[PDB]
Amino acid sequence: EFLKPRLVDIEQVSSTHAKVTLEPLERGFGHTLGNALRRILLSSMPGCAVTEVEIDGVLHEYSTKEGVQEDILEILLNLKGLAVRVQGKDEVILTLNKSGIGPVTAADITHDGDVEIVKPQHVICHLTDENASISMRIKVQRGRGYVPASTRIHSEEDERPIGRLLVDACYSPVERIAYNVEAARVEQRTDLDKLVIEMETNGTIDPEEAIRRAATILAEQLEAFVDLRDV
Amino acid sequence: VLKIVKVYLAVKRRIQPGDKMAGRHGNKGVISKINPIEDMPYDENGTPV
Amino acid sequence: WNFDPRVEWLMGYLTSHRSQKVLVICAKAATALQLEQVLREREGIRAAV
Repeated sequence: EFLKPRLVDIEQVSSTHAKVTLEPLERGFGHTLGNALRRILLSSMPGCAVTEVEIDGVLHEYSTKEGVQEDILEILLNLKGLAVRVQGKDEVILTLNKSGIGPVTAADITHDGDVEIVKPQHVICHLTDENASISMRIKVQRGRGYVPASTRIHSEEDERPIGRLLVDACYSPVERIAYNVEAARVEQRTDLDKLVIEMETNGTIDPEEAIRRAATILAEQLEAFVDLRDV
Repeated sequence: VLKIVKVYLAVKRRIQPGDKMAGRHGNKGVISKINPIEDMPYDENGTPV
Repeated sequence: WNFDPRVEWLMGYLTSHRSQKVLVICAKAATALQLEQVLREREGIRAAV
């Protein structure tokens, strides 16, 4: 004779902003679950992000192209923010090719099946010359957490092509997490609480899958606890 | 001297524990620890410091 | 060395079999130098002539 919380309505206000509700929470477990989920979400949500980039006419991050106004380094900085959803493969090669005057946005990426470009309006560059043309190949991987270039440099593994441009990998889609435990008047009970998780992401991980995976991870660690050897 | 060859290296230094950071008012400090986002304090709205 | 499909096949096989030493024979030394240059500047493959 106990209760247990069931996942209820998940309102989506915007593509990035989401509210998830959990109705039948026992007194006291509101904050426990709120915080556990906040921690797991902020720390461990797997996402995909660009790991390295190859642009044609550029030797290193610090050089500059004709007919663009951003520096190449700023192009990498723009790519770091690219929110992308990869479904099947672990490493995909996206291709960006644009010519002529105009802003090179994220929408211009060559449309592949398995990859979803969440924010096509995201700017990359501005051309400023009729005959100026930019071509690049952006390599996107799946991962968890935060891995900088400089740590992976120990494991270079034939980084030999000087055209290669390494980018720091922020393998995490979630930007912000807040939760509120508030009185959940259930028709036959006095003091019950509902947990409301409000989350802001770059628009790659869907709310339901994020929450499910986080609960999965926490449940797995609890599983680790259930058995105790004492041997 | 016959000839000279100069080579410029460029290095991206990220902030790490032990570096010195300061404000404009004379407050100083050494960055002591990099905390995960979740550990950092956050206001009701959820924005972390 | 940019459109010849043999070069792409060579790179693909090498980059897919990085843990194998491969003996690659070509006709003339000039083509060998061009091959070293292209494997280096487009796949970073270490190759002695």
